[PDB]
This record gives sequence, C-alpha cells and structure tokens, in this order.
Amino acid sequence: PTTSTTSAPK
Amino acid sequence: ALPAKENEGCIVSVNSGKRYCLPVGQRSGYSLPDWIVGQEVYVDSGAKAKVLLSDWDNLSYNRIGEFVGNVNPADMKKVKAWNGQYLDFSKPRSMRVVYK
Ligand SMILES: *[C@H]1O[C@H](CO)[C@H](O)[C@H](O)[C@H]1NC(C)=O
Ligand SMILES: *[C@H]1O[C@H](CO)[C@H](O)[C@H](O)[C@H]1NC(C)=O
Ligand SMILES: *[C@H]1O[C@H](CO)[C@H](O)[C@H](O)[C@H]1NC(C)=O
Ligand SMILES: *[C@H]1O[C@H](CO)[C@H](O)[C@H](O)[C@H]1NC(C)=O
Ligand SMILES: *[C@H]1O[C@H](CO)[C@H](O)[C@H](O)[C@H]1NC(C)=O
Repeated sequence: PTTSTTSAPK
Repeated sequence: ALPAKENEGCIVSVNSGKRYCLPVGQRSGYSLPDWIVGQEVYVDSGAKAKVLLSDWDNLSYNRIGEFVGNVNPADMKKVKAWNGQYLDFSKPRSMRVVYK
C-alpha cells in the first residue's frame, strides 16, 4: 500500500 | 576507490571507479545523480551499513534489493527483491542506506 511510486514522463 | 566508512554505503561505477555514497539514514533523490544513474556498479557497503537499491527511480513498487559488504555486478543480476521477484540491480536508479 504505502509503497513509493514513480511518475510517467512529463 | 576509497573504502566506505563504517556508517556509509557506496556504489562504485565499474566504468570510472567513481563512488556514490550515502550515510546510514539517507536516501537518494528521485533518481541518482546524472554522473552515475543507470551505470553498472559494484556495491561497497561499510561495516555497519546495508545498501538498498532499486532498478527503478524512487525506490519504488517494492523493487528493492539488499546488499552488504562488497558485491560485484555479476552477482546483482537475479536478486530476490521485496516484491518477490528476482531483479537486476546492477544498474540502479535509486538507493537508500540503513544500518545492517
Ligand atoms: C506502509 O505503511 C502502512 C501504514 O499502515 C503499513 O506500515 C505498511 O506495512 C507499509 N508498507 C510498506 C511497503 O512499507
Ligand atoms: C519511496 O519514495 C518515497 C517518496 O516518494 C519515500 O521516500 C519512501 O520512503 C521511499 N521508499 C523507500 C523504501 O525508501
Ligand atoms: C506515485 O504514484 C502514487 C499513486 O499510485 C502517488 O501519486 C505518489 O505520490 C507518486 N510518487 C511520485 C514520486 O510521483
Ligand atoms: C515510474 O517510473 C518507473 C521507472 O523508474 C516505472 O517506469 C513506472 O512504471 C513509472 N510509473 C508510472 C505511473 O508510469
Ligand atoms: C506501491 O507499490 C506497490 C507494489 O506492489 C503497489 O503498486 C502500491 O499500490 C504502490 N503505492 C501506491 C501509493 O500506489
């Protein structure tokens, strides 16, 4: 749940 | 080149020998610095430290492998990750150092 994530390229 | 101090963890570029180190208790930026990110590395973790790596940015999705001592990249290619898979951490994009 409380895992880090990334953003898709912007 | 210079060995990790006891409370520090390092990765070292195989191509250049340049070291990227963090004290215990710190993590990288979203990505490692441009001068090292995604280059092949060895681990040199200090005597009291453990290096956490991800093959992705931002220590993300439990794609995290644990490394102590001196580890060569050939041994980093199929490593049990927090997410249950065997991942390749030899070209990491993010890092955290903790106490062993
Ligand atoms: C994330 O935080 C929650 C808070 O309830 C739990 O501590 C959970 O186990 C945590 N997960 C991870 C991957 O750290
Ligand atoms: C993942 O990144 C978040 C920020 O987006 C937090 O720094 C979190 O602690 C990271 N997870 C790990 C395991 O370091
Ligand atoms: C990653 O995505 C999650 C959504 O699943 C959160 O938006 C989180 O803030 C994101 N982290 C980063 C660093 O973009
Ligand atoms: C964020 O970046 C990682 C790589 O660092 C993965 O490509 C992940 O799938 C990305 N997340 C999103 C939401 O695109
Ligand atoms: C963190 O990563 C785990 C990996 O199993 C899940 O994709 C989780 O949904 C992520 N956290 C958020 C906030 O999207």
